Amino acid sequence: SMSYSWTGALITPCSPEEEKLPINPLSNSLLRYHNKVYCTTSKSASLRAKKVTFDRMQVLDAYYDSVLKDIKLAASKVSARLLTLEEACQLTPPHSARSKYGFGAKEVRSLSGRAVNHIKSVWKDLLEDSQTPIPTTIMAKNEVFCVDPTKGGKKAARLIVYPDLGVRVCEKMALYDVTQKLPQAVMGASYGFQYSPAQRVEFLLKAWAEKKDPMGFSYDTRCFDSTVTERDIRTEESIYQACSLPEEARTAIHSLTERLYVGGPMFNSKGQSCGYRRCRASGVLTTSMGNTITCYVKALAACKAAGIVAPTMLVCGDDLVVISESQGTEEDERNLRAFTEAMTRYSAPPGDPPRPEYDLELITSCSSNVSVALGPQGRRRYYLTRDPTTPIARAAWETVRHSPVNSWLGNIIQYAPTIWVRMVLMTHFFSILMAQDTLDQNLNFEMYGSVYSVSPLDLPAIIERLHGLDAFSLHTYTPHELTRVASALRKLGAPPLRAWKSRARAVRASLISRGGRAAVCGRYLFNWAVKTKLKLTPLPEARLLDLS
Ligand SMILES: CC(C)N(C(=O)c1ccc(Cl)cc1Cl)c1cc(-c2ccccc2)sc1C(=O)O
Repeated sequence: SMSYSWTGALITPCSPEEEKLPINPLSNSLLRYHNKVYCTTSKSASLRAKKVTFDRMQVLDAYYDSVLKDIKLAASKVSARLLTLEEACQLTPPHSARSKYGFGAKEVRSLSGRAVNHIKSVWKDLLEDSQTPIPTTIMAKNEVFCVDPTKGGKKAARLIVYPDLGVRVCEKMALYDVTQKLPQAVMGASYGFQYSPAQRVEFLLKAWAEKKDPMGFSYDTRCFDSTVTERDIRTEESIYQACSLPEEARTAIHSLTERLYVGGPMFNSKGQSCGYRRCRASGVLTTSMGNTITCYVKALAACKAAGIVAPTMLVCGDDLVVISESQGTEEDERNLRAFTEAMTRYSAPPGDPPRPEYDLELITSCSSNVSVALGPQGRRRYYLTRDPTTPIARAAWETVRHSPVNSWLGNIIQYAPTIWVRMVLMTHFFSILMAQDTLDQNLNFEMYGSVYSVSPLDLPAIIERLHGLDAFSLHTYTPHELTRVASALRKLGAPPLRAWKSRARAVRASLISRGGRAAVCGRYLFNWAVKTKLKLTPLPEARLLDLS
């Protein structure tokens, strides 16, 4: 019932935390320098704790039972296997939090004796004990945002809850295969984490077009992880158990469910007993899959209870969008409140109350929205974009504080066709790379299921294969997109687009002078920066394929 119980001990940091940069070399233009970026820290952990701690009142109904029945039948169609200890170790990222048992990710990836033996006892313990809660560490996340004076004060840090490295590897052995198959099997096209930007755009355009009179809305659950109940989490296990699994996997899955997923004790970085959790833990293997399926079940049942007409939904964890047949504004709003009231009963109360949308460009899904622009031939071309405030705020931060994994590279790749990536991020970072003289250096970035390594000098080929040549010729963006980008730059205290356009010229010429791949990057990535455009032909793009 209560999402959390606290002892009073503080959520302590592990390393000295930095909340502001000494100098922001992106929010700078000769006579106008600013620094409105900030990073969340332990200091606001108590504030977040207060926010996520509340009573959950859950009451299900026939609409829910029905949808749950359908989902379990769909789940019975899946077969999954145990992952080999070796396979689970190999899936352990290079720097994931070390264990308190004398080893780190390095030792797990190389299968050192100490690590392997420890992992084996943890697995054996899971098979022998299905009751003893597994301890978790709770910590404040350090994430970068931009102050938004109008929308409110700085955001409190998100809280991360995760078990020891040894337990994490065992989770993969028992459930990794399931996480790669179950969501799509029960949700199909509605499973949002299966689409590339072009496919996501296509799904949305298609869903919108099939309605005679389309109406969409995004539903935002206030603190989704805190809203999922113990019942929800055991119900997730019953959905997992519907799959065809080896008895050994079933045992570990039940143990992991009763000892970890359903809840458990939390300790701060100092080892002090911090509290007890009775909701979703942010740092466990099943978080993404669990949230996605549970959000889908509740959302679909709510659609039925509210009488939403012909709903086509897209779900990304707790992020949900529903596009259906409009019944007129008056009726749509009535239907949306019924939907909300149903979601609430299912323990999925709304943060920002949902409102009907009748312009596709204004609907945000999985943090993005569809927009339109013209191709070199003058025809319309759709693409995925998003508010650039946070991506740029972080790009600025990662300019000073070099981090192992860059977010800017990821944003450039995922949003390559956007005007903000093209005029700002590409111009800025290629200028920085030439200044540091590290152009061909391979960098690591993330697309949330992996950490990739790529050389910026390979961006034109990567972008072509990912978004097509049109990514280098898009023009005539919408005023909504232009206004949003311009507003983000103001909030950030960064130079306006007209200034970046001037800068792009120099960056382009500098890249060309260097010849080679650098020249290709210049001619292709910045063809928008010169009045007399170069032609631009297909590249050796037909030589690669991505997973994420
Ligand atoms: C109207 C022309 C001059 N234009 C472009 O050619 C252009 C297209 C794509 C990219 Cl990535 C960059 C540029 Cl400069 C455009 C200039 C714009 C602009 C420039 C400075 C401030 C605000 C908007 S918006 C815009 C467009 O085609 O949509």
